Amino acid sequence: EEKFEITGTMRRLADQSLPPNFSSLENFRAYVDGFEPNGCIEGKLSQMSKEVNARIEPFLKTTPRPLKLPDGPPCSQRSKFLLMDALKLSIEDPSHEGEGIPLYDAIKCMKTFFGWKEPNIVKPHEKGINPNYLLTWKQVLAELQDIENEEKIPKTKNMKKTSQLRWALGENMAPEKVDFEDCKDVSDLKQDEPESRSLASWIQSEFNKACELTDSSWIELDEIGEDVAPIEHIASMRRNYFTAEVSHCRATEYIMKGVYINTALLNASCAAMDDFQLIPMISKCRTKEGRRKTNLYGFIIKGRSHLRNDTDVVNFVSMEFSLTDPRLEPHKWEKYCVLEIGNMLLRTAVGRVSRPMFLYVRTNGTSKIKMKWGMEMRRCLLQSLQQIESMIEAESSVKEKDMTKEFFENKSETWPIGESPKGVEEGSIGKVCRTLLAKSVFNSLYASSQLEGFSAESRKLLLIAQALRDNLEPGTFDLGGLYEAIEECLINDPWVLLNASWFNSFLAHALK
Amino acid sequence: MDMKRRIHLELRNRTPAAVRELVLDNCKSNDGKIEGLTAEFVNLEFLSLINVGLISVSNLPKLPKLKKLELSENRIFGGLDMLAEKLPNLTHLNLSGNKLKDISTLEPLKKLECLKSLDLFNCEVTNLNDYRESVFKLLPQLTYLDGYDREDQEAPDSD
Amino acid sequence: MDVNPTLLFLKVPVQNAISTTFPYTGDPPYSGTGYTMDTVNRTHQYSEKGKWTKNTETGAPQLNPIDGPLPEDNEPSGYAQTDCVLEAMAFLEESHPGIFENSCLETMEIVQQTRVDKLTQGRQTYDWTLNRNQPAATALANTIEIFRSNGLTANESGRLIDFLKDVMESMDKEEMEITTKQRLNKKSYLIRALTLNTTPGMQIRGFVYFVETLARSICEKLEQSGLPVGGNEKKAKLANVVRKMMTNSQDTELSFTITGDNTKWNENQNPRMFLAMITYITRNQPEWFRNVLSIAPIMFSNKMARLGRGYMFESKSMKLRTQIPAEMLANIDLKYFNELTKKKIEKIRPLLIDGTASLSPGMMMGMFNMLSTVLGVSILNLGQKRYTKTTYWWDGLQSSDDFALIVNAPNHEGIQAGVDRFYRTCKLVGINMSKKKSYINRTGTFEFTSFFYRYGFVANFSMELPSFGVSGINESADMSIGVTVIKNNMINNDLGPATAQMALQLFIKDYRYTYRCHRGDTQIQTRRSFELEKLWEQTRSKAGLLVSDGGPNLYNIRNLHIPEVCLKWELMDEDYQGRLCNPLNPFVMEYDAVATTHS
Amino acid sequence: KNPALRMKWMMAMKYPITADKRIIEMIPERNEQGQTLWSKVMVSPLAVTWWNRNGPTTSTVHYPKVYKTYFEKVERLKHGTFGPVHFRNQSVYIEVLHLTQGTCWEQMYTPGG
Repeated sequence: EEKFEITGTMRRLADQSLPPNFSSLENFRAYVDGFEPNGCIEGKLSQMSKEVNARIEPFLKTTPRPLKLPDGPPCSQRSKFLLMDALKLSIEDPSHEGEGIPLYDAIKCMKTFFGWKEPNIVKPHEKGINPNYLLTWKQVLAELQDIENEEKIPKTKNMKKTSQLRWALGENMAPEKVDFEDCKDVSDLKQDEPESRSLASWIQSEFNKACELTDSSWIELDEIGEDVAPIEHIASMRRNYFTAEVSHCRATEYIMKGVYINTALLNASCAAMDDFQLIPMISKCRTKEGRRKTNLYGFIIKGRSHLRNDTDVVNFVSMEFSLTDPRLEPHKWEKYCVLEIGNMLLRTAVGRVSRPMFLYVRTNGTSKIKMKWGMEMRRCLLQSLQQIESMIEAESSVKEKDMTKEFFENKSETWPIGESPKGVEEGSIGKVCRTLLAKSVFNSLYASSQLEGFSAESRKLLLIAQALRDNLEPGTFDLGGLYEAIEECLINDPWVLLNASWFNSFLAHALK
Repeated sequence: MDMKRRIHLELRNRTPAAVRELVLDNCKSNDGKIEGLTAEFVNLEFLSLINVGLISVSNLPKLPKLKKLELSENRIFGGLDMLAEKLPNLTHLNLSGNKLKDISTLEPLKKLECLKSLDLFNCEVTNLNDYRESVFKLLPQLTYLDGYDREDQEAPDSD
Repeated sequence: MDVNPTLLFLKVPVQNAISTTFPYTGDPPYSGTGYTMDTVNRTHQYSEKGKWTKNTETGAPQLNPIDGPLPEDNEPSGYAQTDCVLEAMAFLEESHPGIFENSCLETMEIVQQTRVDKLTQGRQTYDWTLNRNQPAATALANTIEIFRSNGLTANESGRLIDFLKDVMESMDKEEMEITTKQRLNKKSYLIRALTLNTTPGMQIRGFVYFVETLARSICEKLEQSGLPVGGNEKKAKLANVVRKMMTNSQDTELSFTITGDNTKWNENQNPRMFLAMITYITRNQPEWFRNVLSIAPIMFSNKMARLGRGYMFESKSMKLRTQIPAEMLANIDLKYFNELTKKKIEKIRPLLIDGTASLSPGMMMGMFNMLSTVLGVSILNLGQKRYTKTTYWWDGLQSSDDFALIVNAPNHEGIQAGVDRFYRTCKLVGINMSKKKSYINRTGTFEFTSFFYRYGFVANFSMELPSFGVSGINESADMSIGVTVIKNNMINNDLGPATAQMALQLFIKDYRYTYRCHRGDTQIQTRRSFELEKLWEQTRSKAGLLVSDGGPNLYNIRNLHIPEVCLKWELMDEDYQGRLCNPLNPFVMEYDAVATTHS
Repeated sequence: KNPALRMKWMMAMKYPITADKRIIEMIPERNEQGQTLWSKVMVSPLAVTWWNRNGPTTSTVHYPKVYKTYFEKVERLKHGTFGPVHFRNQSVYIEVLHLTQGTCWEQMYTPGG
């Protein structure tokens, strides 16, 4: 019907693509039109060298070596906020919820702690002039006093752009953009292998405290219509059990703290761009007796933030309270500078003891993608639930009965989550619900390309082990290459190295 | 200040039986071991060794009634079983800041039936999941761990 | 205790708790010109045998691997054999009589009825006028406008084929004028029309759509292909294939399975070989239909790669930073770079012309996903015990670069020989099985495109969780879009009802915070906290109130498809129904417009 | 662009909603507490509640008929009888698929009517 013709500049192009034996598209079209199979594949295979083969290497309980973790100085903290070292100054006073302006809550929180002492530096940063970290805290205290003195709370404070706050915020500008012709003849224009770091105990302890129950209810999910379908009843059973076992977990505290902090940062950066705005670090939790509460972990001083592209980075200075002395695990605190804020009297076995109260100050940076990813931490609760539900549904498909009650309504079930110096410890459902949630929250907090390249490559080495444990005679074409692919991801990430160390433990105990 | 000299200094010439409380905070341990403390302190109801640099408690003498002990901020790593035999009537023990790392090191305290309050702040043992539950189920006689009870309610101040 | 969630697999199998090995629920917050150079260098390294030419139009060197020396080692090879590809396609047609004739018949009905507007239904596309990426609609509009600036106007007919004719004519113009007034030579326009950016230009996208449409029909007709299908339907394929192999009676044969990954899949597929099979599929067809399809492989074989932006330099001694574009990399001193980038520059310099690398031999990612699946399916077809002439035989599934193979042989040596005759035949057509991402195990447990099969139970985890939240249109849309997404992923992505319920809660907790629809019972104080309260007081059936007006949330799993208004209608107050819609409103898959439809 | 964040920021401020000029007479400028329901025209969302709270009423039942399929779905769900669940090994039905069929369970459900 139509007339789509190939003419010069497209016939000439078409005459140079076809294989290297024809000199025109018409010749090749005619050759293909007159093609009948004549056992070409068999002849080519016979001619092909026998070195081109896929030899199946048997996979036996002895083959799997433990993964080789990197070597070097111990890793260090990377999170935006302190995870298990956080100290909360709480109010326990509602204001009808929601309406309360954050800065007033920060003032009230700071008023509940008597014992402030003149700040002193305990752990120098070692890579920036330690002064101007002390002065930032002094300045924040001064402006807090100024706000208190004035009759009316401004409801949005803006720090004075002093010298110390400028240096801390990274205003040590990067070299100005210039023209390559201007700097054609200079010393060098070199455009950097990442340093390799080994495991440290702290990352394993931080995940132990992220699996523990707290005394406060951190997640208050909204209503759902009444349940009238049996499937709705089963779904409500699973969801309610998971929520009850998870609502008090510290992983949920991390979720809510991150959500609040990232929301505050994003709103402040999109609202007040030119000046440095003081953003309190606040999170609201309901206690064990139904009384609201408002916890102040610390302060965030935002920097100049004009963000058009997502990747544009805003630099802020985060100052978090804590009671964890830095001299216990110094290698963990390599990016923070530590000040001695005060003395807090806490109950010991013998009377009450005065323990120092520290502040961890770090100049961090975050873009808009790292704010939106961080306001969605509440979707970590929606992933652990699906993990638990997938296990339940798999073990219910193996059988032909709803195993929701055999999972949750059974005190005898115990999964091997943990390892003490006595054997694999087993915890009931509820430490598995909170353990998968901790894993999801830490995947969100410590997200990196290394983790995404280790989870994918370490899943293949896991299904082969499962096949061996199911007596399916696993075989691998190249197992040395798979180990290399796994190990190229273990470089310096504290989270990924831990997941590797977990893998070694599983292989040793699973195959033995 | 050495223990041998400082015990005499604290005594103020008072006889060992006449002292109810002896405080030896921030001392210089003799080779990391107690020295100068003997059984003559029969009535000693309060002994403190904060920031003493102690690394072993195997030199501790036998005291019949010592309800309060304060070993926090030392370098003790093990050998706690001695406390069970040398101090059969120990009630309040503080071990914050020591180098205890395994729950097994706390097993000997199970012998002490008078123990009711234990504190382990800044100890690496507190970095395990279910640390409170493990310690309580190991020492069922305890009621105030790290200053809090089993129900995470702060202890009254009368103790 | 020291919690260790990977030990969970000591009790539950790994195919049951596999969700724990997928880290993220969405796109992670991370991610240049250094990677493109490596891509082209590897593409030309895997095919450095026997022939280099010089294109007479663009004057760019081209490497022709096809019909090259046969591989003699296990490294990836792109020396596809034209004889073997044609033989494989011929056997594919033989085993499925009329597969290619029917596919062509059903594509001639789509090349004459495809509006040019279909080119706007896509993602970012390279724009040949501005020389930078622009959305599909903007790039198409710019191309049409510049074509109209010249004597090219057939695209006004409203048919994509006419736009293809216009671009074919434009390729002939001695000089092309663009105003926003610069005119480009013939060579320059070809280089700018046969260029792939860091994505192909608007000229190519017209033909590639038609080629993909033809491949889609073949893939649908192929039982072994599992690319076009998705979700639950794909779960019916995996088991199905395992049902074909294992099922047997009084059988001494043993069956093994291969979870497979194809290494450097895109860098070894060659457009010259794709032309060899588009020429076989389109046989005894109208010469106009064969011409339109071949143009996409013809351009792809001469494509050129744009080397992103470039490298950024900085010197601390004088504290100055600069950014040299990639166009000048052709003639730049190597003193400034480091050893690895220096080697990359040395290896890439001969190829590049006009600031773009001539990437002839390979194919960039994502362009021929479906057609590339026909080749793999053709190879999988060659194992039937009728084209094998031996005791062993194989069958399986393939989608793009991920395949699953099953081999049934009397002995272990029979299996090992069946695997070899598939790996080698794959090497003949340029398909390279990845030996560092594959494993073998007895049938009954394997993986395919993140669908994990274990003893007849298939777990689907290919797709990540969506974003359950306010879309951002208006009150009556978000509440009909979030609760529609939840339902859709419940039916498509198979997310368990417990997660659907908790997804409906994390959404309503967002719809109730952005719009300040915090309900009348709660004591939440805001700007809107006043009116809502009294709307609560003067109503009897409080269930009738919409969530937008502080009413109760009545959605559960059972009624996630019904719109909110029609759900609550039967229990709304007539005094409130009248006010709710009242067509004379000052304000006005979402529908059922009401007063809560602002803009 | 991130439409969700834009909606949040826009609902934060006053008078985000666009409106016709009819609102001048239809809705007052204030309420009992004296909060600006609109401004010269830009309209605050608080006006939408006012119209639904105390505004021009109506007694029309034409909606049950303009949207016939949706009310039919509501009726079939309200008059539909459920059945026992069955966990097993791996046009109304098309729409209630999210109930009737699952990954490893089947919900025996009849829509009725």
